[PDB]
Amino acid sequence: PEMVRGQVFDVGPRYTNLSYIGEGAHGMVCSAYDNVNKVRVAIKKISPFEHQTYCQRTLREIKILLRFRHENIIGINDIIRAPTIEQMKDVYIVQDLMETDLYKLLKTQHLSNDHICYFLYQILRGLKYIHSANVLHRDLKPSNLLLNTTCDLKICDFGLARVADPDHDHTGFLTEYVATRWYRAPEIMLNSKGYTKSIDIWSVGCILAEMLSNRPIFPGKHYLDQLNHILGILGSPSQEDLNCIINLKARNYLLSLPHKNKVPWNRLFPNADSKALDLLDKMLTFNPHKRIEVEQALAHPYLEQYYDPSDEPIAEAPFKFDMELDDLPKEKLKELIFEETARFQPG
Repeated sequence: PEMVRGQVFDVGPRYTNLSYIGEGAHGMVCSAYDNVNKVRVAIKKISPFEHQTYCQRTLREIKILLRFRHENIIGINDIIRAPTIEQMKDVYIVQDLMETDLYKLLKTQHLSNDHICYFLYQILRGLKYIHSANVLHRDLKPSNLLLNTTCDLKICDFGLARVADPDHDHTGFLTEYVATRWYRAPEIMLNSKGYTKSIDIWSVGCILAEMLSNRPIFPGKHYLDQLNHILGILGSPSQEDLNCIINLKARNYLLSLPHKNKVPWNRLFPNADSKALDLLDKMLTFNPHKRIEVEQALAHPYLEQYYDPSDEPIAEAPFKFDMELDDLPKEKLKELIFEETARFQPG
């Protein structure tokens, strides 16, 4: 086995000339040369069986990544582990190398309107495929959007994904939520568990705002600050929107806030393409039932130079089941992960 600034990283014969890329807490990531395909690749090391939540989201992610096949979603080229479940300590995930991501790019680069259009298009083309599989990403954000040097875009990090379940969405006021605060739809904080497709659309809207200005549009510092950031720009909800909120705690909280006026988008983004602000508006709609869908966003005039429904594929095999992974002993998790990764074992 071989070293990379510390821990073991033995990725076996096939992958050589390692180079650290950063322990980004979803393992330790290194680049390497794939001697069968003769391209440099990316390798992510997982050690999940020492805590169960790490295991369930490793399992969910692998099953999703393996069933999905789409230009705008990162795939898995290979999975390296021990040949027996007794010996399986670490799991290595091999993917196409991607030189950067939109988070790193946004810190340093002004995006032209053409780049914003093209990035937005590829996010939605990939998200169309995801939703057609009845899957919600739930953690869309710039660092989860990888780019190569020709600005090809691929969605990654399905660790928080679930099968959609719009019928069992409702919950109380201020119920805890895992996904990154800045991209949470307003209804997460009010009445939603995030089991609805419109959760991802809000997130993409936030990414679009961030592409126009290089700064997060709603940088909430704590759970409830996130809601007050949204309301400060969108303004106080309408009575019609408030009447859709039946939980009294959520509704009376909104009712208690002083009246705020909308901030016009062309004030926030006086440089922006007006067609882009129109689609931003429909994406950042307070009411989840009025928020635009992924397919209508693709048909929006801002994307018409790219729109092509015959070149925007949908999944063959939808997940018709949420994976019943929460009530599983750690031994079942480990074995299901072993079994899911057998496809890459020699033999």
